[PDB]
Amino acid sequence: EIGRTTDPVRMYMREMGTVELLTREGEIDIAKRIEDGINQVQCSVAEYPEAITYLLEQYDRVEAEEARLSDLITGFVPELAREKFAELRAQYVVTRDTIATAQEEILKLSEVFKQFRLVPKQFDYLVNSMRVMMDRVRTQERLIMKLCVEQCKMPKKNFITLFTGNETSDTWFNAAIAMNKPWSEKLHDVSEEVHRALQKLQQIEEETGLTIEQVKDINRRMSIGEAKARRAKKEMVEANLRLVISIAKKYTNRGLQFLDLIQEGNIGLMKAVDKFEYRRGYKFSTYATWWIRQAITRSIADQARTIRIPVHMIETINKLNRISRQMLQEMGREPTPEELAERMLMPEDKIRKVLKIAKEPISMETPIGDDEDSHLGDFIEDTTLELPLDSATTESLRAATHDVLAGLTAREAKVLRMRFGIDMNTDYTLEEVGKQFDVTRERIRQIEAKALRKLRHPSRSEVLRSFLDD
Amino acid sequence: EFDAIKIALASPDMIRSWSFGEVKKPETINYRTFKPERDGLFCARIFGPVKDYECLCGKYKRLKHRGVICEKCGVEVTQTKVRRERMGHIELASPTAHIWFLKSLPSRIGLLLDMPLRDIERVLYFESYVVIEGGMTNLERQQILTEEQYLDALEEFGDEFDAKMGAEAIQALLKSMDLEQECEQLREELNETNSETKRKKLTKRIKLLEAFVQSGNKPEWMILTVLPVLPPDLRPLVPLDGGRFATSDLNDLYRRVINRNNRLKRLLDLAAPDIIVRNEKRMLQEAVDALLDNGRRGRAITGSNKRPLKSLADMIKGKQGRFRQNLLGKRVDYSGRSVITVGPYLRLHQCGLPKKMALELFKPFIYGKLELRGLATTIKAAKKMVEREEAVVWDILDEVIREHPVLLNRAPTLHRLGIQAFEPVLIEGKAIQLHPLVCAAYNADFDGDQMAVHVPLTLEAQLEARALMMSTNNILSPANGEPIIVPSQDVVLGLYYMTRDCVNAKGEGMVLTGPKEAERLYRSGLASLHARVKVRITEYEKDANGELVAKTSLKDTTVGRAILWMIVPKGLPYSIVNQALGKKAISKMLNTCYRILGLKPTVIFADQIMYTGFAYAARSGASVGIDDMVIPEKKHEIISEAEAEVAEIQEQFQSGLVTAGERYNKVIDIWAAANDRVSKAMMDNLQTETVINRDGQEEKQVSFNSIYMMADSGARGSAAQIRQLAGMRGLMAKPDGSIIETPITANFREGLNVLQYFISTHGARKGLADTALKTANSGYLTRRLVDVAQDLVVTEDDCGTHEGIMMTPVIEGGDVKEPLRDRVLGRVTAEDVLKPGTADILVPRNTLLHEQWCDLLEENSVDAVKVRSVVSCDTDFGVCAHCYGRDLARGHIINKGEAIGVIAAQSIGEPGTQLTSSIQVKNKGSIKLSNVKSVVNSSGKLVITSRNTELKLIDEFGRTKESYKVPYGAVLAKGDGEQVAGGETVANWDPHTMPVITEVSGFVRFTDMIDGQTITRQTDELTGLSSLVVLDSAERTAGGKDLRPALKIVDAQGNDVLIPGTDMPAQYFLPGKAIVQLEDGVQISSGDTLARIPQITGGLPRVADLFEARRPKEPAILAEISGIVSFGKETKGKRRLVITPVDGSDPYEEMIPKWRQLNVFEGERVERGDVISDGPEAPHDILRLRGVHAVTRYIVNEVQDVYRLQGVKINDKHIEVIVRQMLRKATIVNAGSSDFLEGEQVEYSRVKIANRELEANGKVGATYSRDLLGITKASLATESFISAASFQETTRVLTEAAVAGKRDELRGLKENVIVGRLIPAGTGYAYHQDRMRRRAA
Ligand SMILES: [Mg+2]
Ligand SMILES: [Zn+2]
Ligand SMILES: [Zn+2]
Repeated sequence: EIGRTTDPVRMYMREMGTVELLTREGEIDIAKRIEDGINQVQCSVAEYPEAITYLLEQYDRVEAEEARLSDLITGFVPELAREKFAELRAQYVVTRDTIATAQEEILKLSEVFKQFRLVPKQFDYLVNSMRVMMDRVRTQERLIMKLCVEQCKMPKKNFITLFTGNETSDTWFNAAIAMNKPWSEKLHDVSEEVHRALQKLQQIEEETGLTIEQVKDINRRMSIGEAKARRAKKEMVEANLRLVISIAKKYTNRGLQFLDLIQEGNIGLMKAVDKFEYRRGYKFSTYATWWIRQAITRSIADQARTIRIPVHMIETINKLNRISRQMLQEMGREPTPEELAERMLMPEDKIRKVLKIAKEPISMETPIGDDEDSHLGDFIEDTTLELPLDSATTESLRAATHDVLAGLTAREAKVLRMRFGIDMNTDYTLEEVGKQFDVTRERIRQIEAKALRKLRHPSRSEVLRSFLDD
Repeated sequence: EFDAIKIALASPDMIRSWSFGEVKKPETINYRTFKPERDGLFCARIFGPVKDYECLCGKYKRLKHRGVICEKCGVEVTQTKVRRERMGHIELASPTAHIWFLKSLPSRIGLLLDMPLRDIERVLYFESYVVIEGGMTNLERQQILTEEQYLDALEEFGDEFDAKMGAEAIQALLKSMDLEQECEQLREELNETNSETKRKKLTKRIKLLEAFVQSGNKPEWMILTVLPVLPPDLRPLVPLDGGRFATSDLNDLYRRVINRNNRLKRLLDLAAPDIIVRNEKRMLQEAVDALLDNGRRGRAITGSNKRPLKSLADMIKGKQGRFRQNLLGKRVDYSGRSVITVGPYLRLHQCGLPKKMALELFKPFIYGKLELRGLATTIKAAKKMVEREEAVVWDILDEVIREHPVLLNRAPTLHRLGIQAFEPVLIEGKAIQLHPLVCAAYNADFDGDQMAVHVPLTLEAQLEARALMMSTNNILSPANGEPIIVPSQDVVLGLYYMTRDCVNAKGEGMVLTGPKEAERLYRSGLASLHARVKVRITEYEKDANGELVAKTSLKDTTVGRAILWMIVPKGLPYSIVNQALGKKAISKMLNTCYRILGLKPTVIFADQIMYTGFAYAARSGASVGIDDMVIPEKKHEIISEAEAEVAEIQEQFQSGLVTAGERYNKVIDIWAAANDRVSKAMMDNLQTETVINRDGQEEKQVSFNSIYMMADSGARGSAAQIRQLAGMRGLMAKPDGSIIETPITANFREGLNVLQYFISTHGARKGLADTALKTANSGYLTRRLVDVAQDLVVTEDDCGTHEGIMMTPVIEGGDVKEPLRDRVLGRVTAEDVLKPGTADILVPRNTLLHEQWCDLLEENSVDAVKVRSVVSCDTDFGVCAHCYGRDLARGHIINKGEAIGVIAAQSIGEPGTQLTSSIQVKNKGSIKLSNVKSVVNSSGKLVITSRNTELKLIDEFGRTKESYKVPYGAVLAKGDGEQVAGGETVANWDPHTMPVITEVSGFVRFTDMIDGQTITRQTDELTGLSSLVVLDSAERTAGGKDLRPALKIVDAQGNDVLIPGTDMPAQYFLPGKAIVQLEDGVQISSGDTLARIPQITGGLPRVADLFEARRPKEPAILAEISGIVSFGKETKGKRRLVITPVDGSDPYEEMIPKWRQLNVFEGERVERGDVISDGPEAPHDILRLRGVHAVTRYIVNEVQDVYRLQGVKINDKHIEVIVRQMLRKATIVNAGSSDFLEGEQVEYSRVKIANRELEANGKVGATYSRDLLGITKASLATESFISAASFQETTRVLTEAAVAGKRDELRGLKENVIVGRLIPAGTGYAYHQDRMRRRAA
């Protein structure tokens, strides 16, 4: 039963039905697990001082007329906020000035930070800064192990014993070389790179202000918390796929595919899971339905037409259609667009424009009866082409104007050709022409006027006069 | 600018290099001012500007800023025509397989990866896992695991095990595959293993992989990563008149694809669950598959409302595709159409043309003439004058149309004569006049038919139309060498009335000094039109060497014939106008005058004949009246006798003496006899009904009836029509197919009743349906025949060959249906002819046999002349003129360059709508036998013991007049060379049971049979004869199956009887159901009976099957090689056919069915290609066993017989050309020294030239066997993929081409038409030769 089908709907239904829906107790348990993981991640990220440093820097930037208070803290768990930030700054400075009390004061600072409701973007910035620093530390560590374990070929267990804990000194530097083995004394050339890696680690440690093992502990603790939260969210999504499908059932004939609708519903369900709260006592379905229907409707308004229409205009069109239907049902027959202005609040032209908005375009390959098996696309002609009669008239006019310009004097022909875009890429202004010819602008104008008068004189340009078709 | 086209598959890098940008949004327009949106399907910055040299933002709107890109929007300032050739690309987020290479008829990817298509589709559907690089995990490189199995394997091992799913896994496997290692492994397997199916599969795999390696393609490129975007203009979004829009389905498909890709990217960014990611990947795969080819993989996606969407493959394919609807045929300018009329005053080389149509057509010519004459200063002034229609534009038109031909064409173009050229004559009206003589050629009438008009434009086209397509230049049919402009109805009637003597008339027996005074006496009213008079005439004869000799004498003729003698050209005898001059006589006279004088006298004589016939028909004024249908006075009596006989037969049936079937047969026979009697009586009464008396008692002559003359001049009507008009119309046919026992006894002159009318309606509707379907079938057949032989062009003059085809007259066992003159005229002789008596040398070898040579051969009574043919031509890529012979449309020989294949196909396909025991000698002759093993029996009759004996009747001229097949063991009265008389029985036999007589005498004894085991004891109830019926294998038991009844003739000494001339015993193993005539203990004699063993579609589906090479349903078994037969042991079957040669081995064996009768005996020696069974013969076996001559002779004979039965005359040159084209491919047996495979199928010309080169060098050639293919198979198997893709299976042809990386040289007619240049057939042959000679100089 693994195959014998082609439609992906059946396979999706099978994969979805392989799992079973939850109950209220399971929802409460999953919410509790999510809260526990979030609290663990919050503690792990508050236990670091660089979070407080970034908080103080952002607060200083806000106070320096460079940002706003809206994206600083998402409420509280505004003079009170200012005094709390001042207290946090004082706690941080006394923590930096109390380098055996540093650990306890860091714990107190972390508790006060957790007492503050920051912004998710700020929390993500703290998380990615932690990731950057731990990635630098682990890159240095892998360079350290590659420089002697994979280069000096020094023993595994010996490396583990003399490297677990120190990670800073020459315990892995001189021992791997001066241990009287035939393959040990051959990499004083890479000893320099070993020293450079040690200096890089020392600089990173000085910048961080803490050890390395505690950093690794925080990193893997928050990784475990994130994995637990992801597992719980995946369980919730797999449980509520059925509700997503049930909600998406009712929009299957609005220009969008059922699979697209259910995918948008899944996205909305994930968004709702990301913000669900179980302390209110309400069931998850009531909170998820709003998000799912909002996502489905937004997708329908966005990507269900060949020509995109804004959400507000789509809502206006829907409201107009609903009114019109209600008035038709109540009164008896189709009303007039002028009468809709009395019922609604419109200047009587917006309704006309909405009605004049073009519907979905007609298919090019639609047939018209038999018509010797011909479609609509066989009766559309290109309007951008120029007639051969027009091209021949243009060629004749060019020849005639060239012949007429040959008769005039050389200077007159040159100044004419310069004034008008004739036989050249572009025309030249009267001032540039005068400058090129070393002749004043007014004299150029007078010579042009004399030429025009001579051309207006009769017994010439008879074909030019004949070039008018009126 | 180019000479070849290369096709392959596109790499992602090349696709990116094609693209001018990336498309990221599906937005089309902004619904306000309809401006092109950014990064959309119609993005201006990607696909170029919208207007000419106009920026999108307006900053630059002049040609001065051409070539510079804007900074506000980025839109280059250039022409708007670059929007028609600019393409975009889309960066897919996940790999997507190509639907063509996956769902093509052969699964390219499946058989490349040695994986089943079902399994590959399973992996693609995200159903099961697949292992890649298993390593030391005890897992195969292509093993498929389910979800549970994959989880179990991951639990045990977390490393050294890689498993993926879908297009990514397929691409990884394709990349990891090693082509060279696969090739060497498959070659080693081919060398080691020995199996037919395995060898075939490995050979196909090795060929495909070697071609892939030779080509520059890569296996991983079959999975799409970046896909191209069609240019905007090819999928327009133009605003329709009324504020609406029109769009193509490609826009919606691209929109879908883009939206699903964006959703997949968003879900990947948001770390979506695995199930959702898989669902999105599946949606993307489905969207791409539906964009590429909708409806191929699953159900087709519906469009806007109801209809399904159209894809790129849909546009490429179909009858309405680009290849057929917009590239092979195209609408053209300078064309016009209207209704046609007669206009009898016209000449053969001119037609009538309305003034308005010619004024509308020759507008540029009029404009140029007006400009040149100085009447109009400007082209606009000339156009205004033409619109105003002044008095000078008509003169200008008369000047320009004086010598400018035109083209007239009818909408069905069945043959070459569907388009002709004429010389326009300006007339008043809106209807075209067409010459009556070309009406038969055009197959047009005057009941609302229409025709098209085409104006040649260039000088070369005008000269071609004048020199080749002119009506006077083609008077002979290309199909047969006969005239095609012969009069049909009115002229034939007029000439028949003119030349028809009478018994008594005015001025009988007057002596006339000339046709001039004969016409005087006619016009003056002093003599009748047709009276027997004496006229002095002078005739001229070309007996001299090109000179004419005049002789004068007195002849007995009529006034009409004397008057008609004026228009006869001065090259013909007077005897050709001294008859009734029907339609056949008129055609023969026209042909004789042509062949004797030339061309100009022929057309002049035809015009004069038509004028005279029209005039004299109008002068006679024959009519039709109700009294013309003469009812015989015996019809009622015959009807009464028939009714009495029917009543008597009914009473006899009621008495129980006869059965229902016999009663029906008797009734229908009586009715048919009555109908024949009535028809004969009415013929006799109508044919000589006119009786008069001249200067005496009485005399009888041919009847003067109007209908009789109409039916006897061949103009209209026939014997069937006359029978239906003046007599009963006979028996009808029920819808089931049988014949109603009650005929229609009323004719059309009397009143038919409702029952008979309702009965006739069935036949009328059947006829109408058959006519409706025949055209639809003939069109397809003609297209299939044209597309297979379109590349055949005469290219050489003499190939220097010595082979030929033996040509003999067709004899069916009676009167000859095809004289030897018809099958030999116009052909070149392959070998020098000898004298009939074999005494002197006759006409030389390389002569062209014209009418003089044919007359000489007839006079000398030559039996059979052999001639060359195109199937034996040695010319490579074409044929020579000598082998073809002569074009049977002009007097001279065939010219070089003519595309004979198109003419042959058209001639074959044109008449397709016309298609729906005792020997009794006829005439005295000498009995002749060929290949007869005869012997004298005990009764004196010449019994025959050979199955290949033909009875022939040779007269004293030495010509063959009869041909009969003599069954084996038939009684013959006469012998060889014995003179006989007509109507004498010479041969007798029993068709219901063939004899098992022996050629030797002696004793018959019973050995190796047991009563009940093999034979049964039965006593006849009536005759009482005691005979032993031999039971077959199924009737007998299993024990006696190995003991066949063996009867052997023994002499009086007990030894086996030796056949005279040999010593092999003659024992016969009787098969089942063999009744033995004589028992043991009774001496027999040679030629005595010993044992007895009991023993066509209409229309042209026979022609279709013959041209398609379809195998018969029950083919006749033939002998592979000559030798003795050694029956095989039943092996779950009837018998095993093993033929032992004289000295060679006998490994051959055949599976003979038990329900098929066999003819060969136990000790009968068979010959190569000899028949073993009875039934239809297979053309492939015929070819394989008797060369190409036998099979081409069989095909030609069959098609000629069908066409002759249908009444259509077609020359066999076309058939021969089609057979040659069908006999183009050939396979390889074994390669001597040139690289070739053991089963590869290549062109015959290639291996021929390779073998010639090897023989010229010091190497050894190879061996091949000719192959026979159908027309469609030959057309599909073509070196050029363009022609194959144009015909059928476009997707398959393109896939194979792409995969193989084939290079296409034009080298043809259809490819040059597709590309749009001169074809190398007509005037462009010399241009093509010059181009070839310039290239590679
Ligand atoms: Mg007609
Ligand atoms: Zn711009
Ligand atoms: Zn030849």
